[PDB]
Parts: sequence; structure tokens; C-alpha cells
Amino acid sequence: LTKILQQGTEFDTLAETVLADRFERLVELVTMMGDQGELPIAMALANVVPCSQWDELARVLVTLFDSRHLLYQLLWNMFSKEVELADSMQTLFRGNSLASKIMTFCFKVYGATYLQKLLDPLLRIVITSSDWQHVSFEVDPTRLEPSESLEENQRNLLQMTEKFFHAIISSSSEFPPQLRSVCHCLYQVVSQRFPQNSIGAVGSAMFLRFINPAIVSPYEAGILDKKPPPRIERGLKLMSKILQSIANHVLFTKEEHMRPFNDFVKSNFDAAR
Amino acid sequence: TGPLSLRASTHGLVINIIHSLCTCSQLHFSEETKQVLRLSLTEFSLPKFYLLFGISKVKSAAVIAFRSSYERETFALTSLE
Repeated sequence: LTKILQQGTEFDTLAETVLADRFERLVELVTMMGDQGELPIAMALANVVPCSQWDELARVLVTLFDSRHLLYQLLWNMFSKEVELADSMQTLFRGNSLASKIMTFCFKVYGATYLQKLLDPLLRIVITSSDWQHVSFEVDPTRLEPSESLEENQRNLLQMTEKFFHAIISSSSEFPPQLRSVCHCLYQVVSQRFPQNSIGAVGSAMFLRFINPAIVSPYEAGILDKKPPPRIERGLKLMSKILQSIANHVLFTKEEHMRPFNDFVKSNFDAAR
Repeated sequence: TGPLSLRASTHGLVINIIHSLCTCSQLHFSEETKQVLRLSLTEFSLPKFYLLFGISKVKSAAVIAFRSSYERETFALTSLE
């Protein structure tokens, strides 16, 4: 079967070659990109497609332009639309739109290996060491049981935050090149959009759609094969919230128990930047 | 060094090392680097490198690496070079 399978292009049918040529011509038909302007097929499909197919469209688009090595320009056009369609710096790309679906699929297909390799040792510390420690993670005074201590939970949660954050800052050197290209493509158009915290919105989206979803749901990511204990789950949700507040360059307001953590959040602004 | 099984196992070790060296996304090598590694894998597949590794007369190293399931030649340092 191997030697049959690699036989060549002389044994295939006329129907097969005509079908292949017609498919290739259709693929080229999309990938024609005119000078000084965005690619026409993508602009049509961005504004025509019903919502129920939107993510599916994103998927095939990510499968296409990357295999033609043109993924950078596709992302350029999509973000170039999204920067003027969205006004507020907080509301940029957070809502359900095609830019969100495309960058979410890009994170899922590219950074899975990097995210898993970064995340599993900080997981394994919790799996064994802090588990027999059984350090509690309740910081809400109303949700706190009387037996537990507020300050000890806060200190454990704090130490866990610096461990995770410093692990990411250490792994700053390690990214796949495609993900870095995606971040660069986002950053350039965002800097065109505003001169204030162009890097900051990049960081907020970066923690928003890639980092924090794995932290809240490690089992759903497939990094951890088992469902963790619920105290650890609550703590990991708190990790995601605090790191998101770091990325947003703003401190907690409603949670009084997060107010001491605001100093550590604002302390790490420049390192994260 | 050693019997036929360990020498064949060493050859399989070298081949698997290069094979996993090119086929992994962790290292994210360049394309030309992958080309020269692909060339190196082919040149280690050659019978000349069988005779360098001390395995002679054996068609497939992978077959006799597991042959129990289913020292006479001297060693020269130029082959090691």
C-alpha cells in the first residue's frame, strides 16, 4: 500500500486531475490579495456569513492562509477592521466577533504545547506538595468557614500567584514563532488605533483568551487528566482574576479582600509590560 | 562494544535520536537545518555507517535489535573519528 500510495501523478484519473485543478484554482481564488487593499474574498466572507457558522468559517480560514503562508495578512485585515469597529479600549476584541473567534482558534491550535509545558510543573506542585499541606484558598469573608483563617489563605494564594507569574516571566523566551507573529500583528494595528497602552490591550487579551481559561479549567484543557479538588479550583479562579487585573493595569475595587493584593498587582506592572 | 544486540541497539539509538531531533515542534528549528538533519539521517542509513558501527552482514538493525524476542571484529579509532 505504501508504494502504491506514493506512485505519482501519472496513474490518477482525468476526473481526479480535473477535480484537483478545480480545487486548486478555487484555493488560489481566495488567496489572491490585491495591492494596497485587503483580500476581497475574506472581506466578503467576513460580512456575509451567518453567526451559526462563524467559528467554523474561522477554522477553515486558519487552515487556509497558514498553509499558503499568508496567515499574517489575513489577521492583518481582520484586526484592521476590528480596531475601527470597536471604540473603547476595554471592549476591544473581548466580545463575540470574528476577530475573537479567529484569535481563539489561533491560540488553541498553536500554543497548546507551550501552555501545557509551562503549566504542568506548577500544577504538579499543587498536586502533591500543597495538597498534603492542604492550604485553604477562601478569601471571601462570607464564604469563609469559621475554622479557617483568612490571612493564611491569602498568603498561600499570594505565594501561588508569584510562583505562576514568575514561571511565565521566566518562559518569556519560549514562544512558537507563529504565536509571536500573531501578537506582533495585533500590536501594530492596536498601536495604530491608540497611542495609550497599545501594549496593555495586547497583554489583557493575551491573558484573557489564552492564559486564564487554562487556569480556570485545567481539566478542560486536557493538561490535567483529572478533575482537581474544588478548593484548588476556587483558588485557580482567583489566580485568573488577579492576573487579569494585572493585565488590565488596574486594581480591584469591589472585593475588599483583594485590596491588599492591589499593591502586588501594581508592583508587577512594569515587569509584565 | 559488546555483542551484536548491543551494537545494533546503539545504531537504533543514534537513528531514533536524529529522528526525534527533527520531528518535534519543541525545538522549532529552521528549514535548512531540517534539511541537513534529513540528509544526516540518510547518510547514517548507509551500509558504510553499518561497517563503522561494527554491524556487518546484517540487513536491518531494527530486526536484530529485538531478535532474541523473535566481539570478533577489532575496533579502529578512525571509525570513531
